[PDB]
Amino acid sequence: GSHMAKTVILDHDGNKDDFVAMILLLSNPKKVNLIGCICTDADCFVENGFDVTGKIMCAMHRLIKTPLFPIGKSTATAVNAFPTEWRFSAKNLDDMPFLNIVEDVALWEKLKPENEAHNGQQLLADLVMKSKEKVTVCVTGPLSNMAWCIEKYGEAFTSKVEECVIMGGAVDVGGNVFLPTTDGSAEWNIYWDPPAAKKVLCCPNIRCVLFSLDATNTVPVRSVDVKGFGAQNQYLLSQMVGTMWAMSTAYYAWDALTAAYILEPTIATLEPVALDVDVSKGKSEGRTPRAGKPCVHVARNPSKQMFHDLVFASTRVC
Amino acid sequence: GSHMAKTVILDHDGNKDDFVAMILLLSNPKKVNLIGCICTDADCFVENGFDVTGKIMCAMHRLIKTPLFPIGKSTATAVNAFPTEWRFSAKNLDDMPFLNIVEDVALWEKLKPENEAHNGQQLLADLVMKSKEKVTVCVTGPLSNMAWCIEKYGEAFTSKVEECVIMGGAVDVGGNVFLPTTDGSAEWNIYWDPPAAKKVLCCPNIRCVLFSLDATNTVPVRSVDVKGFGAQNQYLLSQMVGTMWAMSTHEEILRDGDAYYAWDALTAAYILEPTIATLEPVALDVDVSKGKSEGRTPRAGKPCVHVARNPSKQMFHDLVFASTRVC
Ligand SMILES: OC[C@@H]1[C@@H](O)[C@@H](O)CN1Cc1csc2c(O)ncnc12
Ligand SMILES: OC[C@@H]1[C@@H](O)[C@@H](O)CN1Cc1csc2c(O)ncnc12
Ligand SMILES: [Ca+2]
Ligand SMILES: [Ca+2]
Ligand code: NI
Ligand code: NI
Ligand code: NI
Ligand code: NI
Ligand code: NI
Ligand code: NI
Ligand code: NI
Ligand code: NI
Ligand code: NI
Ligand code: NI
Ligand code: NI
Repeated sequence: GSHMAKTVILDHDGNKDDFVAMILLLSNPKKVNLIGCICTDADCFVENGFDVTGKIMCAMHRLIKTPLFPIGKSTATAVNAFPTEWRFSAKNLDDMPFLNIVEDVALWEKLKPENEAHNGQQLLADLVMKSKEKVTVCVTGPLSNMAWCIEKYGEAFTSKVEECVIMGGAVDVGGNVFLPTTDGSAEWNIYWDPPAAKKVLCCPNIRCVLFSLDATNTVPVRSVDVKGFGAQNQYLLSQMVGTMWAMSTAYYAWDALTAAYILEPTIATLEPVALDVDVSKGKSEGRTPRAGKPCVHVARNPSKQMFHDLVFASTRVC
Repeated sequence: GSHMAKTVILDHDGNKDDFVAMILLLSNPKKVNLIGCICTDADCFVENGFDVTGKIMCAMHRLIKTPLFPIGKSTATAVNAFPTEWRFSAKNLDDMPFLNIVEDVALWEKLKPENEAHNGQQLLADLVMKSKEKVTVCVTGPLSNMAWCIEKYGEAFTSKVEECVIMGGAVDVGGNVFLPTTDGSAEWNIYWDPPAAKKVLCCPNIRCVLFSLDATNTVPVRSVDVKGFGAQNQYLLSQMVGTMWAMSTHEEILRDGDAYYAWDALTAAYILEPTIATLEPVALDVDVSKGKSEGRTPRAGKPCVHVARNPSKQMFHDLVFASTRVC
């Protein structure tokens, strides 16, 4: 009732917050058994996302003996691509000193070829279907990999999912996709691939917990807080997350909060809502307005203090 | 004949490379006695640049007992302001973990108020004029502070300057100021204040060594190199420079060959190793017009500056990595 770690897969798109989320999960083996990561060419260049995912894995394995796990690059392609400016952040992280410690680089170069052979969508399907226990899939990128799995395998996949904890959408607040051709109502992870979002969010065979902008707007990354990691600079994870956050000091802790829920389910209350995902090519493309028969459990009023305490504790692990 | 240290002041504008330059100088006390820093509100927000300068000073002082020194915010104002996107980098650095170690933050808070009372221009004039030995001023921001000192004090100031080693200009290559109102021939530190550059660069009373884009184009900040700092991650100065560089390695790809270069770091490296580049005497005709060529430093004649040529990539590399193993 404690002593059994949730079995988890992180399905992410390699920006700074995706990696803070990965650190939260992987640094808490008591609560989380991370059996796999998928990386999608969305808010990153996938090769950089792949390398950074690899090196973080290796670093934690060295320091706290968390298991190694398979990592796969998804071949999903954008309906609507992220701005290039944003996508470079995983390149920067790849070059960071904390991600080039010689032992980690040596292990990753050894492990990289086997992982290079994986297809990400197929890996997500295989990890979930072979798992002994039901799996919690943490989706911090677009929903394309989940959608592919559901379409290809149906019940054989969805029956093995405990729940899907998703960062995406904006229900009662504005979105964050501000383009000449959009109205500002949509959120980027949905907008990257709306039909995939529509297939997963309102899939009747799966429990979705949704961290939409409604909740994530509540946890901006701010200097006053980020400065706190200096007191912890001896810990590699504090160097990692302090730097990720300092490069960002808004930028919100979007994906990190989503992973925090898996660690502490009381962090937010949940509201069942039926959503009508806009898959049109109009200016409201990607919107997730209230539709009815509930699609998702929307996170509400996340605890800033609980979040804060969890991030700072986790970054003292090593 | 080789065993002495040069007295140096760093006059900078607080972007990432300005701080690598500062680390190079301050980490080499055998070669350099850093007696002061000036920070200008150019390629940074000055309050951030001030704080980062402070915390780097304190960190070195803790680790290797380099002296503390006065720091002053210049009140110089732009003729042409820097893009805001670029000026945030010192805010990011101010929030980094390697610049919030509790002992360093405590010392800086104690030292800040005395330093806050300085005027940057006046401090530059005072440090140079009181110094026992002639001073090398390393200028890695705009030339506004040097210009002010020359104009206010003349030879009382300039007679005390050993030489002025400057990052700025583009002589035989294109510039880096790309605006709807400019032609691309100008470099940003000149462009920020062209009359100040014209006053200092062709001041007949001072030796200027110029690291213009000609030389700096040769040292782009590249992933394959920056990854090297990981082998040195136990050293705080490797964390610092590795991060500053790793925040910068994407620009070459994003901007189609227009890299983030080690501009100011190479300029400081010259002070540490004068053989890193050869020098060519050139007369320059600084364009102070309001046309699209504003800030250009074309060849004019009676030499203004000694322009750095063909810097040694390997020497630079070896100097950066050794300096970052100091602590
Ligand atoms: O919409 C939030 C999702 C989260 O999964 C983050 O990884 C960023 N991602 C896209 C995104 C929206 S604004 C924004 C930004 O400003 N910079 C980088 N990425 C983003
Ligand atoms: O012209 C080079 C001088 C050097 O002193 C650097 O500090 C940046 N600075 C301005 C500058 C030019 S391009 C560029 C850039 O791309 N990012 C930030 N700063 C700059
Ligand atoms: Ca993401
Ligand atoms: Ca500068
Ligand atoms: Ni138990
Ligand atoms: Ni092992
Ligand atoms: Ni495999
Ligand atoms: Ni459109
Ligand atoms: Ni705290
Ligand atoms: Ni000597
Ligand atoms: Ni002391
Ligand atoms: Ni004073
Ligand atoms: Ni603004
Ligand atoms: Ni190699
Ligand atoms: Ni391009």
